Amino acid sequence: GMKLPRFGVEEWLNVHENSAIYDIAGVSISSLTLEELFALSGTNPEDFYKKLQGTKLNYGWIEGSPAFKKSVSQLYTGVKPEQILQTNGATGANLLVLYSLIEPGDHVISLYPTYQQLYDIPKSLGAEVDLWQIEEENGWLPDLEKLRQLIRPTTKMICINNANNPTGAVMDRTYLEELVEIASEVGAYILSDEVYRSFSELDVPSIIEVYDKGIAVNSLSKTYSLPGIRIGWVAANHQVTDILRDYRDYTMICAGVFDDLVAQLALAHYQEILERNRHILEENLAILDQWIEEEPLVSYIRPAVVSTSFVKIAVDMPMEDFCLQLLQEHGVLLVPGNRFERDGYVRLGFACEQETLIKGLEKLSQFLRRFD
Amino acid sequence: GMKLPRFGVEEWLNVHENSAIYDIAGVSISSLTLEELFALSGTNPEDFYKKLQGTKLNYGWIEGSPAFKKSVSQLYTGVKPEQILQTNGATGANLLVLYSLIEPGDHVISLYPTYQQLYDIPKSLGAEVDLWQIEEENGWLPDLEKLRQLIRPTTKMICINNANNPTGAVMDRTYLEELVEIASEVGAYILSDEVYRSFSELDVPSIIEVYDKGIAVNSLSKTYSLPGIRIGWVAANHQVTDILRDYRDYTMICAGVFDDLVAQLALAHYQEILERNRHILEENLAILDQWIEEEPLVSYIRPAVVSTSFVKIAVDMPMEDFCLQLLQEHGVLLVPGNRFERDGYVRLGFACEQETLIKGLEKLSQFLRRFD
Repeated sequence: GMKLPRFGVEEWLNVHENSAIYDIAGVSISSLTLEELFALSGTNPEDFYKKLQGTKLNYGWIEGSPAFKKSVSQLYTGVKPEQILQTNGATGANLLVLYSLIEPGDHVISLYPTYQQLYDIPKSLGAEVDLWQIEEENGWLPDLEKLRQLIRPTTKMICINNANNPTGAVMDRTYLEELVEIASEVGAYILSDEVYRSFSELDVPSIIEVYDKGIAVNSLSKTYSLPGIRIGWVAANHQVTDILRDYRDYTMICAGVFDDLVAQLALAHYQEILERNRHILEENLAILDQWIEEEPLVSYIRPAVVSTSFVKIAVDMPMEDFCLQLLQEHGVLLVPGNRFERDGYVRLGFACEQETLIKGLEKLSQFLRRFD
Repeated sequence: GMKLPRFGVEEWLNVHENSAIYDIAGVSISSLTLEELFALSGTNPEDFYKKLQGTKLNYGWIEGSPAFKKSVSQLYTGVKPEQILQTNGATGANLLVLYSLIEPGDHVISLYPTYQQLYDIPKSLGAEVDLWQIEEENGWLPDLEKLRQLIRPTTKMICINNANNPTGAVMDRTYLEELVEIASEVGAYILSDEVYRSFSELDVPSIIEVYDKGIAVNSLSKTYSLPGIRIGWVAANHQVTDILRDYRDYTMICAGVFDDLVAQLALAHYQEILERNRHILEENLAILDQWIEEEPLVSYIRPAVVSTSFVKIAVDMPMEDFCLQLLQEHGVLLVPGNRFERDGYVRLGFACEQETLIKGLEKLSQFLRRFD
């Protein structure tokens, strides 16, 4: 539509996901079953079902359970449970933040390309949105000097995605502190969608650990392998949290009763999930790295050990056509770079089943021999 | 905020719900537990858990399961499964419709007062919104002659809530057909939030059964006693459905895996849920009716056997103050009428536990003896 464009990755997936033989387009980490979650957590399934079975499926915990709020707060330094609001995924959290806070005429600066919510939602609300461009020559980070040129006395909000979708690149503490010093000149909020926790050795604090006006969005979908419960949160200062609480009936009311119950269990054993997911990330990333070095037509900036990557394909044809042809001919699904307004690249999600990765890559290399 | 006001009922409930001794403010029907749903459906709990336990909690059925789409389609005449999109509640469905379709400058007419999404979302998107005023003198229905005065050659959408929140009043087929004839003059969509299925004997078709450009929003929350799974849908023509599919990543991505599984089960036994809920509605409404006739300071237009009512209190004080005092002094929670811009009334949800209704009413009558 006019002030709200179709969601580009979504439209691509809607059309092509059912045609995929080897799906390396998703950017999550191999999802958990309840069975696997019980096993890694040491939970007795029968006790869980007994509790569930007798719970009224009313609106439940409007803002998330006390255990949810406490466990989430504990993932951060210096954040109280009262600063946590449960949402339907990081999706619902980004929407709740932007819809609640952004007014017509507000100036907003968004990392770009990045997750499409972060720039198109504010545009749709009448914001004036400037794009803060990532630079492949600088590790896919945008230029803080350019940010100083874009910011205005009245800038309301800067949106970032850390680590970023599609690149997997991360701003570390030193970078974030400089970003914060710039935002602090004008009292701008910084909304940081943090679904991609780096498993690298970099020091990567949450925005809210470096800035009082940092608004952290996160979820159990990408780092914790539970997209199917649709549980995320916003972490913000008391003032922001108090504003947001009065707008959740426009978008969600609340998240689900069972969904929150599973979230409580997952968060109570988050370190076990991280350990599972570290192995998948490191082993699959090593496979991707080896392949990238072996294949002369592809190269990339290695992601900060998160489940998204953005691979540069040295072939002179639009990537949408390249990916359509690869799909038709070999059944391999990628997301082409033009869907992020950076053609010449494809988004490759590698933290899927290792077998599917290997075959996908093998078949991609087969396709690439057609262009030498 | 400026183009998006706080959600009025929400703010009231956020502040006061924890102070309630006798909560007669919710407008749902006594929620089900999974145990009760298994019992009324004749399901073996162990089979359900076995299926659930081994299901990957990935993104699952993006648009809802095939069983969900088919069972929902079957609630209507002349609607195919492909016309159904699952959402996170009716909340998510209303938002998805408005956010997808409404453009800045669009003219939209909304029933008023009604569910706040239906008029404030379009305003927030830059629509010009006219209010089509319900008339207590005419059974809380708005005047079709006035609609003919408000409509314009380019009117994009008319929003209704059938039955309406807070009044419980319903437009029957004869009324709807006349509404449709007016909308058809200009090709306006009619969005109808239909969470409140009347249990009356009136002929009340869905908007989509009387109009090709009718967009039906519904859910399992109000009629089917399952708010805690957060499952709703939109039913629309093929063209509208195709538009909406490309905007769900702004708001939800999808609803939950377990949530859809429970929805499949509930819809497969919807008639059993209706039978349960008919008894609760009729028995509690008879209690409310008797009380209204016995209490000389209260009167109302009896709702069309749905779980919301709007009671006129013949006391000369703002209802927000009246309800605050009733809450402080007797612990009875209502929603005051000023939260719907009709002071002099309170919204009373009567399809709660019958015991809580009776005590709430008893205590309300105690409070009312202070004003004779």
